Amino acid sequence: SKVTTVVATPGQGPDRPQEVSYTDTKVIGNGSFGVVYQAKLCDSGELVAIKKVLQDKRFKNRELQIMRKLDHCNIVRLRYFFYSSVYLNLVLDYVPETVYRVARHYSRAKQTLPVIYVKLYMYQLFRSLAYIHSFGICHRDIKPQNLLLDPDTAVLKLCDFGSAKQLVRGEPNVSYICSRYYRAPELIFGATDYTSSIDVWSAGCVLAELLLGQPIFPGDSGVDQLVEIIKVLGTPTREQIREMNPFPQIKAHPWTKVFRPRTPPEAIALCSRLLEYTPTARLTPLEACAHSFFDELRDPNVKLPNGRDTPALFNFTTQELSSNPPLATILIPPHA
Ligand SMILES: Nc1nccc(-c2cc3c([nH]2)[C@@H](CCF)CNC3=O)n1
Repeated sequence: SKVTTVVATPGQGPDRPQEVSYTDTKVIGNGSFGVVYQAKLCDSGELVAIKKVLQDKRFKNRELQIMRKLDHCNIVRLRYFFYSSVYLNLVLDYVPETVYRVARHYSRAKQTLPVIYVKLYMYQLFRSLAYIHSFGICHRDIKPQNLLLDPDTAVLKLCDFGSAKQLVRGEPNVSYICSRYYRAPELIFGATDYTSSIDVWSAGCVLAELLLGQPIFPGDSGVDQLVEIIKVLGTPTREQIREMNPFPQIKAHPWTKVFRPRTPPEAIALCSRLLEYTPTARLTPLEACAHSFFDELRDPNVKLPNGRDTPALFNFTTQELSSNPPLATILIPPHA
């Protein structure tokens, strides 16, 4: 079995390369960005994913620089990085599943994911967003494929920071980020002055899709997407439009009627508050963690269906809570 030994730089703390050996390298992904390999570290037998991307000669890699700053239980960990022949290689913790793959399994068994998992996956996503947003970092590509899962522990890790950017007021940013189905209306309308609330919309779309078993705003064009949105939210008022920034006439489909009939009311209430036209009316991620849909996760007796304890849910930091420190009394329950 072929070993690769490289001199790699730890992702966090002090810039101090060490020699790293790995084996059992195989391709696991292959989109636009480049390649993802899986490999096994010789020293520890730990499995890693290596995201290999072509490195611009001019610039510093933005994805890399954002990942070196991030340290959160619901975000994939940058273990090391190195250069090879010129390519940047991101050595990441290996995570075996994704929300996309798990959802599609229930979907084709004509079944929906049990709500305990909807609760767990969505809360952990909202945590990861609370954390990056506190740095003014917007992910800009929230979608089921980017939500990795460990099915055994029910841990969710956000990944793919290839579109992520710090958003600064008064700076314009490209409106062509983010994947179809998950794109906030302001993005569809071509705003360049959007905020981090675009992630919130994208998160509301994942929530709705886990509840429905299929995407809620599908469409091969902007127009078709907008019609699906209008069909649920009703036509946007002129003030709502000006708020998204840059003309069919439908009344709102009552959110209870959108979903199958045994759908928990707090689940629907949470969607209606994420999927708002006006970007400033959307819940923040921290507010979303504190919503009553997630109350069962705050129950001292909650367990995973495999009989394990829930994963880490309450270890908030001052950084993570900073958008609204008083939510801590809701978020960290008596027993935690
Ligand atoms: N299995 C596993 N484990 C850790 C990280 C990854 C991973 C990183 C990235 C991907 N997978 C895919 C996810 C989007 F489709 C592509 N881009 C990434 O950054 N995959």
